[PDB]
Amino acid sequence: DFSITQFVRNLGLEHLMDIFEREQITLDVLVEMGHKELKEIGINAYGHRHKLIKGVERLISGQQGLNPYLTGSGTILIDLSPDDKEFQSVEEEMQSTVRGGIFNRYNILKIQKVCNKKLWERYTHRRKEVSEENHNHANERMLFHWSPFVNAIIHKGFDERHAYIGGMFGAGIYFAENSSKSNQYVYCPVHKDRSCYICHRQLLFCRVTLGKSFLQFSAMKMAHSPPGHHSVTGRPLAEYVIYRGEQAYPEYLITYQIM
Amino acid sequence: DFSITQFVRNLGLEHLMDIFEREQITLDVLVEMGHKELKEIGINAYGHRHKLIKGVERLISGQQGLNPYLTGSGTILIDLSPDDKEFQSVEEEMQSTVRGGIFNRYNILKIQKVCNKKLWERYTHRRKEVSEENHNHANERMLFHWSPFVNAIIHKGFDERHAYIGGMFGAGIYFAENSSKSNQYVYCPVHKDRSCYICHRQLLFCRVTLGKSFLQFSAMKMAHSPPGHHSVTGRPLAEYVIYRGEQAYPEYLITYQIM
Amino acid sequence: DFSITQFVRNLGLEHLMDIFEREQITLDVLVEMGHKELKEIGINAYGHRHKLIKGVERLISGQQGLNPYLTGSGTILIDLSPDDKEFQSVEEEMQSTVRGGIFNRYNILKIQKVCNKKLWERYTHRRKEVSEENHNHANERMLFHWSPFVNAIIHKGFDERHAYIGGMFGAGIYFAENSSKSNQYVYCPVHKDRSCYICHRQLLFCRVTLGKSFLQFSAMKMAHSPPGHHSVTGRPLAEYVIYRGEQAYPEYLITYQIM
Amino acid sequence: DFSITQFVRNLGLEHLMDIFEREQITLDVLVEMGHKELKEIGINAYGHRHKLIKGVERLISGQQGLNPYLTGSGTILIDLSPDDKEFQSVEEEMQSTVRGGIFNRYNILKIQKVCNKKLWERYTHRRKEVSEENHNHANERMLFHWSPFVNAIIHKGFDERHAYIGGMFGAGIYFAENSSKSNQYVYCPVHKDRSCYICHRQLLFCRVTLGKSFLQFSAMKMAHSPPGHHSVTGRPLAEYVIYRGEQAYPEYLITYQIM
Amino acid sequence: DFSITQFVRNLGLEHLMDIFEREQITLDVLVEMGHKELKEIGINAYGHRHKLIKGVERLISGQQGLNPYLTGSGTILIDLSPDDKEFQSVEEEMQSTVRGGIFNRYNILKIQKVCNKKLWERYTHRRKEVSEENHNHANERMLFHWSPFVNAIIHKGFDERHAYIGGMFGAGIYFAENSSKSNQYVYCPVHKDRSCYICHRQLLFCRVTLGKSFLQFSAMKMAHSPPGHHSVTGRPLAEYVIYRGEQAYPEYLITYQIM
Amino acid sequence: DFSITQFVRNLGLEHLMDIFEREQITLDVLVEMGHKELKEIGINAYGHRHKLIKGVERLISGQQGLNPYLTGSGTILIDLSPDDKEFQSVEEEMQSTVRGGIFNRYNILKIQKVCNKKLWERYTHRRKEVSEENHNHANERMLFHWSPFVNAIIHKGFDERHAYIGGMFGAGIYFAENSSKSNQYVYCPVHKDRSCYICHRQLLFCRVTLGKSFLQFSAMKMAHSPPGHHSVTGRPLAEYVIYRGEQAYPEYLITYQIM
Amino acid sequence: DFSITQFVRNLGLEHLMDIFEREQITLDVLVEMGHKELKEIGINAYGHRHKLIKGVERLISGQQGLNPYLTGSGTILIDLSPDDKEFQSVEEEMQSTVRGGIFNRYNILKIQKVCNKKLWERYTHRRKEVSEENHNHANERMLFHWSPFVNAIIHKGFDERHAYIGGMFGAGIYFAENSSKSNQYVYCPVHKDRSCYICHRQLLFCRVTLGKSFLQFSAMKMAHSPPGHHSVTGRPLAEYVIYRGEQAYPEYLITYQIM
Ligand SMILES: [Zn+2]
Ligand SMILES: [Zn+2]
Ligand SMILES: [Zn+2]
Ligand SMILES: [Zn+2]
Ligand SMILES: [Zn+2]
Ligand SMILES: [Zn+2]
Ligand SMILES: [Zn+2]
Repeated sequence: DFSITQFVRNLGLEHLMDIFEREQITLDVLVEMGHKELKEIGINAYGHRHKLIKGVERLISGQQGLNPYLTGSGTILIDLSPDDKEFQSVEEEMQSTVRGGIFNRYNILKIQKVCNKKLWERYTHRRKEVSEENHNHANERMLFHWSPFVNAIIHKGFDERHAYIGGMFGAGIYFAENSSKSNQYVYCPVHKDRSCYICHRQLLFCRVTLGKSFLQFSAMKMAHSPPGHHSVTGRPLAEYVIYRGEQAYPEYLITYQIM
Repeated sequence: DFSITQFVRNLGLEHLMDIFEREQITLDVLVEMGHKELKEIGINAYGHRHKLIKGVERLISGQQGLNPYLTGSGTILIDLSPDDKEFQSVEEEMQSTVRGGIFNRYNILKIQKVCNKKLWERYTHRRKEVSEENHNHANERMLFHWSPFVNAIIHKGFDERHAYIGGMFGAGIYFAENSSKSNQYVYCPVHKDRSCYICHRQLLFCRVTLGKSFLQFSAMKMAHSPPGHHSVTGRPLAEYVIYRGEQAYPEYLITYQIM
Repeated sequence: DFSITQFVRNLGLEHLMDIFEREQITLDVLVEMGHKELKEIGINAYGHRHKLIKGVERLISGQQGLNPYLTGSGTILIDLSPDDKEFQSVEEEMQSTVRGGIFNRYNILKIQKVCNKKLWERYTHRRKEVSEENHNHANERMLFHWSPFVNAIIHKGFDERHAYIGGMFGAGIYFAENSSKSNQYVYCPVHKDRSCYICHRQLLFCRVTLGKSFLQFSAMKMAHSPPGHHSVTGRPLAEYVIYRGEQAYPEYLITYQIM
Repeated sequence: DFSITQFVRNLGLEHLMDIFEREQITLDVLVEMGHKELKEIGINAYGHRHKLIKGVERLISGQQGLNPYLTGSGTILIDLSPDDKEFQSVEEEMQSTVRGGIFNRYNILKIQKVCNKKLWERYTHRRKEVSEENHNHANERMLFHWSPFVNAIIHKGFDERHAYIGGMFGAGIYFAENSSKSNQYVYCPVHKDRSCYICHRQLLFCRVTLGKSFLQFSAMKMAHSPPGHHSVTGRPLAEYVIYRGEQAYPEYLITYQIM
Repeated sequence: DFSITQFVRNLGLEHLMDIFEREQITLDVLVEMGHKELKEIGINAYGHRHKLIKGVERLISGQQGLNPYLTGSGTILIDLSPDDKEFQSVEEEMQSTVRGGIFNRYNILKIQKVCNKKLWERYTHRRKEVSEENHNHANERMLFHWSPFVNAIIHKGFDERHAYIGGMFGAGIYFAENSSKSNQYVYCPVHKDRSCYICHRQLLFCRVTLGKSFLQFSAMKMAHSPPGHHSVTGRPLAEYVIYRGEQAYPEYLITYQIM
Repeated sequence: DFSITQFVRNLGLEHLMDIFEREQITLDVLVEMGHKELKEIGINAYGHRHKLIKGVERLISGQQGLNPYLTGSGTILIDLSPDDKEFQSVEEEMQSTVRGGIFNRYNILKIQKVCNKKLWERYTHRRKEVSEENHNHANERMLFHWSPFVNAIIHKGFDERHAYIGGMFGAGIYFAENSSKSNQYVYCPVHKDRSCYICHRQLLFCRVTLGKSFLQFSAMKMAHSPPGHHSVTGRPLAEYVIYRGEQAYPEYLITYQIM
Repeated sequence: DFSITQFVRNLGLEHLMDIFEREQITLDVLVEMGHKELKEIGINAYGHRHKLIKGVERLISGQQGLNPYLTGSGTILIDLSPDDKEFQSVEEEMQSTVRGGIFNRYNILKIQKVCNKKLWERYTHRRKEVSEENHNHANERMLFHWSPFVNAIIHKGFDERHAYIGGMFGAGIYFAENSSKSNQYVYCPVHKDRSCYICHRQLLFCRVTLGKSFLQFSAMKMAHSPPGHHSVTGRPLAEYVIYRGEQAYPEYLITYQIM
């Protein structure tokens, strides 16, 4: 990194750059190193470590409005083995909750676990808000979901700006307690069959914060939630609608086939 | 205490007993003091602090099977002001969820928040177990409850040994989503009137972990949950049954009158 | 309070209750007192202060999921004197920005400054999110606003669930750069005159975070912001629309008359 | 004040309002009172003082971006007696520096000392900047000045936006070392006599930071100071020009007549 | 350093010079070292640490007019990865704002982030001034900028002394909302072609405080801002002019080619 | 020290001398230690600390006429780096202000900053006197100076007893606005050439308080300043004369060669 | 102490003896402690502190004729470093004032400063008396002195009962303006040589109050000072005589050798 070269040159310690080069220390690494970490890599003199730590302070906290802290954020898909207890529980939900296609079961090919730090922080913050409003009860449920935007949810999170405008209950994000109600939404690319039996179809088994849900029995077209409520529970097979993207987390990614 | 007198006498430091007497240091206090806390109260010599700390170690860790660490645990009822948002949320649930007596609403007198450390630890541990079993979803809901043992639940927690043996779905602990379904269970002490409009009734608004619930539509006399399931959801107004005492937490205590 | 009585009784220190009574120490106060504050009120024994602090820890942190910390949050309206520089600046904006009624100026009666803590925290958190998305630029402006919910905005903040459904650019919150464009939205209660010259009108001069705005030149019915954008800028006098309530803060409350 | 009424009502201490009313405590006064100041006015319970201090903190520091701290800023003109040493020194400068009218001396009526906190802070900050640039030397001199904006300078300070556009050395602020060079700029209101011997003329004896001055000998039209320099020194009787308003302070206000 | 040798010799502690030599303690380091920092490097005797701390006090605070505290001030250019969200946002602005050359897009080679402590401090101080004047509104926008003095801005900040005297709205610093409006100002060094497709052009994406802007529609030649205003917004593609260098901060440095 | 042994022996606390020996506490150190500083070094008993503090009081204040407080006074020369802004400013003055030898520029070897506490106190006290006399204007300027006594000014300050008795304007201390006028006064030690191009000639860049200066155009032989005036400004290249040593401070020490 | 045990036992507060024992509080310490000091050491009850303070009052003030207040009085010799300014001044006097042995200079070994409180109080009281007599002029000088009683003067002050009865001007105390006249009075112990060049001779450089001195030119045998005069000045090298011991103070103690 050339950032650390300029930093060290500005401090006047450009004779430490051989050490910083051989230890592959970058600025984003040097920010989080104290006296112990700096002495481990061979900065023995106290004066040099004092200078480096003060210079890091007068960059991180001295330019807070600049936010110079530009520090590996991404999604990690942790595949589950078919003999794992979590795999069996998710499969049990996926199958037993069946109630489109002419199927009676599914062929679970793989189940993966979505792990994103930033989306988890967003979800937990909104969960805390909803909890504080709803007498310390988030009313959290695990529901299925399909939308054309699946490869993008597991990377950028749910987005209400990509809403399902043409829906029964308005421009929200639609979750189904039954896996059938969610794979009815799918679509076929290659084989023109609607009920294709060789289709590699993907489903999300998300983690939804409902809070105070508005029990609705007819159809409406809400753009946002009704006042005082955080979600919509519509029975025209119940289906749940949220209007804030940060209020659901993509928990699992299920790949399966009609069978 | 006379315990600290024996302890200090055994260590041979019986000249520190004026310090320990004026600072009201007891054994259950001395156990949790290090070098810093012991120097704050005026044990300046390093040898004395070393002796005290070693003697505490050779009592807490040296007799781990004795469990000599006998250290105040109790319920603290925190009254919620009627202008607080949590009070209004619980009241909204209490009222709007109605669907015995010839009433249409309630006269909420006071809502208190139950705070017990030990019961919370039990509940959270069982919640972790149920979560691990149920693919990391506790399936936690807030449901009402009435029982003859109300002043005992808020002090010792729910007990399945005090089960509703003569119940529709067996010997469990019965929770209702509707407040009316729960105050139908009450009983009048002073008046003979069943619908006493001046009765001080108490209701629990608990926090119940259901896990994988068994959807049951008829009556049965289960002693424990059906295999593979953590609770029973019976719709003969839905009513929920748990067969483990540690799987619910008494959250709020509502005192009210029929109105 | 009776909560502190139970707490102190559980610790076994019920002889400190005269101190806690004459100094009007409650639980919400006792939570934030350390050794120093506890000795200031006359708890001289180290054992007693240790016991109180440990008992507070084993209630605040030991039951963190309970959130037992129930601690005066509300709106404080700070009247600005007409000789103040801020009053003159807001008045200059209000007047010079005019471009309904047959008026040319206003009769500014009073300008107040809305001061809420919780709403400010919400606004600043959303500002941080929008800034991180928009290359560290919130794109913040103050714009005028009128809505039937004015005495409710200054107390509970902007709410998109109270959206202007029948608006030009959809169900958002409409802000106008011109004071006239916003006082055209008003409505007379007592007089039948639309242009009542003796009407006490209220106008909000709010602080709005636009982020990356969508320049739209026609009318559409956005339920939420267009993908990738945080607001809508409409020029059918430009008018700005946000679709998230936490993305504006009610800054000033202006009371005026047509003149 | 009503702001303090709302504040105290929010804290729940509205029974202290009689104390706050008889002692005329406002919010801008309550902000700067600690435990001892609050006990001096009769708030004896520690809990109440703790509540007030925490509430003030959660308003001053908890809304720092709001800047709710709206706290007697103005100019105080302190008249100097003619027998004072400072009056004599300023008079000696005024007279001896003569070198329009056909006069030889002045009739000094009164000399006043301008005292403003805000303008002094501005001037000292710019002085620090100029000193740091110019090897810790501000190069500060006391020079005379006349402008149509004299009753405005002593209240709002010097302003380069009110520049002398039609000047010899550009759009700056022109100061002269000789008093005659500065009273040549005056204008006659009542009498038509340009050399009116009964005119109540006002002159400023300011305090100017010249920094690194650009020695010029011909006329030019600098919009701003030349690069690397903080002022212009022109000798076409030398006259000094500054292009920053915050780089001079109105020190004395001299009223006199031609004589 | 030889300064610390004289300092320690004057205090009479010249036997500590081997410690100060092996730890590379210089005066600028010793100034910021207290009791714990001085005991870390092995100054165990209390008398010596007392002497050193007192001598540093009687040098830093005892000669405040000298400002002897001469203490890594410089610019650090932090290169952004093309896959970072901030890079994509700045590139989106750069491209989408196009409306010289015969181009339709740009070829962004690299984007760097300018980080200077002193320039940030200046910018934030002037931002606070402008905010206090303009009813707590800096009116901050990010605009593009090209000037012959680009390699000097990122190191010394904007300077109105290097103004654009030959400009349409006077001698100010010209910023453009559109990137094309700002690269129309460029100039070709090596090729005679003005529209060279192989030229490395640098553009600044600055952070400009506008405050209260004077909407002007014709041309004029202000040297400084119109009275009561902090900037000029001139629409003859709108262009913005500031007359104070401290009122914009170079946020990004964009290197690109025409494509 | 042996003074502290006598002091502690007189107090009767000679059992604390091992502590005072290991911590190298001397009398000049013990004078400045209170209760907390005495407890930090292990004087735990209140009686002993009380005795020590009272004995120190009855030694410093009880013998004020003796002035027994004999406490690191000396000059600290702080070298300036050639890339520093202050170095460049002093160099710019030194070069640009030239107008003996046949040279045109100087070769600046090194610039040092003179830091003496006592001389600064003397200079600032006389500055305050001169300011009070001259209507709160010290009329401070930085001018060059050469004298045979250069290594003595930086250590003992300017002295009018070492006056230039054979001067044009009398027995004063002659400062020059131009560096050439000041280096004409030098003298050659090694080489016989008076214009030796390899001589390390030293110069002072002082900080003089001129106050109210007497403009003289001819020669005179003043022993002291003319009545009512604090200095003499002579133009027979203007040269400034002060007749009081404490009215200038040696700010920098410039070492250079003719080039 | 045992006095404090009796005192506290008489007050009836013998349960405070552990505090008074661990804090090493003695009677001479307890006399000077008020409410603040008594609370700092852990006497929290107001009754106990009131009793202690009243008992101390009824012992110090209630028995004033007893003078029970028997409270570190002694001489503290402070050695001066040979590089100190005061050392150099005293040495300059010591050497330059020469005008027995055949020497020309001295070899100053060490100079010490005598610091006694009681002797200083005596000397200053007599100085004030003599000042009041002699129109507010003590006529104080610093003169040399040798007497067989030097180690006794520095501890008990000058004494006219040890008068030089065999003197030229009577039974007074003889001081000399020249060090030579004072070291002619010496005597050799180890070597038989009166002019022993390796003899450690001690001389006093006192601080004598002469008041109104009687100029004498012949010898006489005054037992006391002549009427109306406070001292005798004799020029038979002038020598000064005082007849009251409290009218001089032994300031420095000079140890030297003939050289
Ligand atoms: Zn297919
Ligand atoms: Zn009843
Ligand atoms: Zn009306
Ligand atoms: Zn007139
Ligand atoms: Zn090219
Ligand atoms: Zn030479
Ligand atoms: Zn001998």
